[PDB]
Amino acid sequence: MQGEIIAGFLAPHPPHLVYGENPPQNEPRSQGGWEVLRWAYERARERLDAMKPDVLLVHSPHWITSVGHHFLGVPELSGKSVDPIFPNVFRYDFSLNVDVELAEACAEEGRKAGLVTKMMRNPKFRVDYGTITTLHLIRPQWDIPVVGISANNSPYYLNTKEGMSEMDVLGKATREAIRKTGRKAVLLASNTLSHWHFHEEPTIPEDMSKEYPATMAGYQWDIRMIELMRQGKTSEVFKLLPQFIDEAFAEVKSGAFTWMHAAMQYPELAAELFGYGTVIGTGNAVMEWDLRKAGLSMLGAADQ
Amino acid sequence: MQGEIIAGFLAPHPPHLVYGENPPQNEPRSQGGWEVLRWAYERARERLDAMKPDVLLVHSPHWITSVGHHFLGVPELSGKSVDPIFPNVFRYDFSLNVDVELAEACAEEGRKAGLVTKMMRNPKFRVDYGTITTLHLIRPQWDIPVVGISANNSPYYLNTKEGMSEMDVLGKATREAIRKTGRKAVLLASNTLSHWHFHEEPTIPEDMSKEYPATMAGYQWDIRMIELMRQGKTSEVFKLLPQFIDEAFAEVKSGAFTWMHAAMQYPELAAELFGYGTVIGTGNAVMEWDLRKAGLSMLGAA
Amino acid sequence: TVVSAFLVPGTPLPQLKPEVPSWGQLAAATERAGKALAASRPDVVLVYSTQWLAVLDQQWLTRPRSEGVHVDENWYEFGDLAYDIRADTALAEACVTSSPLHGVHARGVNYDGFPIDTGTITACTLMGIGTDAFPLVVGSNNLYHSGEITEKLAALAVDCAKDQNKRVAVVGVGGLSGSLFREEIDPREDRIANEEDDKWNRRVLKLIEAGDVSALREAMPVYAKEARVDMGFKHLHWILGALKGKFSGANVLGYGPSYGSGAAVIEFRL
Amino acid sequence: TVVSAFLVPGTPLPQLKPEVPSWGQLAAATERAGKALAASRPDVVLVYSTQWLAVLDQQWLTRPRSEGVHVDENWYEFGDLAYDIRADTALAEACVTSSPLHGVHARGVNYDGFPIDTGTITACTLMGIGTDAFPLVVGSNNLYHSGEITEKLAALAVDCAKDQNKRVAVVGVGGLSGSLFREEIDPREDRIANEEDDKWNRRVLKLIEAGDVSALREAMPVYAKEARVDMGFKHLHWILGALKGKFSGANVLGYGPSYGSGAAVIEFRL
Ligand SMILES: [Fe+2]
Ligand SMILES: [Fe+2]
Repeated sequence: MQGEIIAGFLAPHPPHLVYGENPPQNEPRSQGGWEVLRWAYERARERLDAMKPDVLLVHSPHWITSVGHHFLGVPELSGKSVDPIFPNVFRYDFSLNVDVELAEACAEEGRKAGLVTKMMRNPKFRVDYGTITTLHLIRPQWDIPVVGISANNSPYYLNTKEGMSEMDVLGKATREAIRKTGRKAVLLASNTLSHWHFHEEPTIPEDMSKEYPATMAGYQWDIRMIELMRQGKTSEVFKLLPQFIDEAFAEVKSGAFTWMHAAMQYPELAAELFGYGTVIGTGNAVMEWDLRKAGLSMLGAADQ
Repeated sequence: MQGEIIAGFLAPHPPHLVYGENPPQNEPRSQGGWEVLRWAYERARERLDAMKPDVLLVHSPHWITSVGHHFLGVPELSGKSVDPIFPNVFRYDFSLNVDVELAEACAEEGRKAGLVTKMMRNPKFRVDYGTITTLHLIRPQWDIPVVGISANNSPYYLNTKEGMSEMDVLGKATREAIRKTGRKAVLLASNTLSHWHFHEEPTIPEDMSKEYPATMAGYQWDIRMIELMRQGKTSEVFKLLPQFIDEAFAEVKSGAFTWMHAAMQYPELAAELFGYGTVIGTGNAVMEWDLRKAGLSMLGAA
Repeated sequence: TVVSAFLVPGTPLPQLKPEVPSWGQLAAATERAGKALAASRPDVVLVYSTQWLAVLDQQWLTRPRSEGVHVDENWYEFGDLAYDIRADTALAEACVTSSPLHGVHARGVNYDGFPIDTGTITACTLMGIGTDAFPLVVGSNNLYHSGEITEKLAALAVDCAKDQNKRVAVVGVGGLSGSLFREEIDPREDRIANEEDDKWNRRVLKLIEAGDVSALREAMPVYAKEARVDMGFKHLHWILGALKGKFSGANVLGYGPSYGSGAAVIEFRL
Repeated sequence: TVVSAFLVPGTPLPQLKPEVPSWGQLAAATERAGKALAASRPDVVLVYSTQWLAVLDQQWLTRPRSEGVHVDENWYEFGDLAYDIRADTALAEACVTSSPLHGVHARGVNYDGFPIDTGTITACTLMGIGTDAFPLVVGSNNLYHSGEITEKLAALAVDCAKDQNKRVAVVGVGGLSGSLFREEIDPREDRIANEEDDKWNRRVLKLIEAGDVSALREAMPVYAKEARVDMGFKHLHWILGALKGKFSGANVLGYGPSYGSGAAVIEFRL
């Protein structure tokens, strides 16, 4: 058997996208909304469905840990995830399965590589709204086992560079874990692009007439970075990533993006854009690096 | 020699998308802009690039005619197309070829089915910006010949109903001309959806922070209508087309959309959405009805 | 400073094919009106054409010299409309600036190849205006502007002109009743579409001759709706606003059909 | 209006594993503060926590009764945090209304399952607050609010209490030194990560004891940055804001480590 990183997705977690979809699991009801972005996810959704993966790995900015990088380590986790900032849009009943084996392999490779890693073993733990949103958005069936990874403090507590190298190591470690377990894994970087936003909530949130980029500069950064990924200039996007963060207030600072790409060995490969849109002025692209199609997915033979 | 409508596209004509591209034909230069809609067309562009059609037929709201339905009828037309309302975003040097034979065949079938039709024979005629913009947006190589069709007054001068009725007739008359000539034709409906708009120009037009839907209701109309098209409920969108026109001030009142679907025999077929976005508050979807994939493209014998 | 006022048609039919007796008479009437405008010795011609369309902000033509060949999108078979229109850049620009000072956002349009409308072009050709001797200040017909705003728009242009000490001739360019035939006719058989359009056209013209600003002012909205008047008769409001709602009377130098629509040439007695 | 003031730590380690002596000492100190809280017979507890984050408009807990089990996302291995917390809906709702009057857009948060933060839960459990006897008015830590605005928020909520004839106990929940350990440690050898953070902790604590409000003010921002103080020390700003900007002094009931960070229990003498 062989390990495989089938694909990396840039899969942002704006809860409004699930609000607009009106899934039965989500308590509040909407008139629709954020259709552009929701259509981008539809395109991502069937692109994943066709992949038939063993497991989805997700790195979420809304599980912030100080002591290294944590991994969901309990077979079953459930609960009602309420968004703390937009509880009027996201009150989501969830039930998921964790690929505990892969998570532990990830944690071990993490440890072997110089990172402090941690298994989340508490069964009453509520999986963060960020992870839940990204998962529903790309896989509303909840039928693929999952590996939730925390977003370690480092980029904010230390700085961007020291924090990003740790995400790099974590990525490499994640890759090594996939290949040793022999998983057919899909990577989900749950990051938003430019994160400048409206400080004021709209009377009716679905009112798309009140939805647009918060800044021109922010939007332009998003486009510069997206087209850059689309050209396949992976080297050049990461060369810009520090300034992109400083000036666009990019949520790629959290690290999911550097993690995903490190785990993908930074493939100088054209990304597929499913769509860009804004949520509260916040820039969000739903993007894919298709490694299987590009002949870069297979990792080598697994362990005994 | 079976004529076919390979595909019908909903291909709106907002100049800003050509402005955002910065092609060599358009004089003003932009910092980009409208990338979502420009990607929408990027999909439509390659989708048309795979088709190899003999001709593109466009129905433009911006060639308004009182006396019947007019067809471009001189082999070559060119000129500088300056958008009257947005001259600072659109100043396009164009040169096109007209499938005069299909144009004439269209006007004849139109004429035979009770419509008054005319051939535009004046070689110094400046083809409207709506036509030019749609054509660049979907085919910037300028290598497919075209049949430019005017939008007749009907739905404005008479009413929505009777106007769509003439537009319906024009459509089947067009299908009839394509199958008689044996052309492999792609249809382009140059229509915007909701056409409520901002009454002010942003200091810098490319500023996408100042770009968003004009009204909530219009946007909501736009989405609903595009979704029914995606769900193949074509009969349902047309049942709703009058209300959509009135409430969303939708540019499909001009007639292209009906012309197109009447030419496609109102296929109860799922349209592919390439993208939606707004230009100056205006709702714009770029969509395709792939008749060849559905096996509805071939128009019959002779 | 307003030394003369005129209403002329926007239709190119009289210029293009004047061999049609009816269209020919209209052409002569427009040519005569141009003789009357010239004798008034103006420094500028304040022009509004019903076919010059704006939808966002008010547009003023600010290009020093616009030339080219316009082909009407309806009447292309009848010929070409070459033009060489001079604008008074200083005055037009002043009208641009003053417009927001009167609650109407405006811009200048100075672009090579800008699509100057048929009305402006045919008025220039037939009247002999848009020359350097008779430069133009063209104000767009903003589809969102009412009669009200159209007058406010003419009045500020006259004031801007007054400000630059310029003798103004105001020209309102547009048709009357707009019931255009919806099939090809023999041009020689052209006539006003129906008798009701003719009665309205004649009634309001008689009201214009009399200088009865008031009776006209309330006749207009009903006339526009019932006779399908070209762009709500806003080319008239333009005259009215420029003269500041006051004129002695008028001399209708011509009246006739343009594919079923009405067209008239009016000389206003200030 | 205010009859009690307290600054309790927002870390759950003291409650979760109090067999660790440093953490146990902090647990007892918070429990003691809770006794002192009760002794003053307040009708409501004005709470602000550093972990209760908001980024748009300011949030006020308006749910009558919030109950459930919280698991800290960092300290899940040490146990679960069950909570049963009453809010004064009347007062909290009045704070939502008063906030825009004081230049801060605000909303209530009343939803079953809403994630009440660790600090509020641990303060509630240890202090015996959040009961129907000592209901809560929780104001959110808005990330965009400075110390100055936090004070405005507390003062505001104190005025609403006065309007409502209610005695108030203010609790600010948050830490001191912010230098958390980056690796797993043995709980019993947890200590303040820096000698520099410890000095800074003891320096400002001494200033709080003395009632040196003036010298406290000019120390807070240098301390907040140099000692990585939990959310810029705004939880103290909350206290100051509630007390209208003056207090007689303070009683430092407890001080210790929380995975390298500094935590302290302060009982203000008004
Ligand atoms: Fe986020
Ligand atoms: Fe349009």
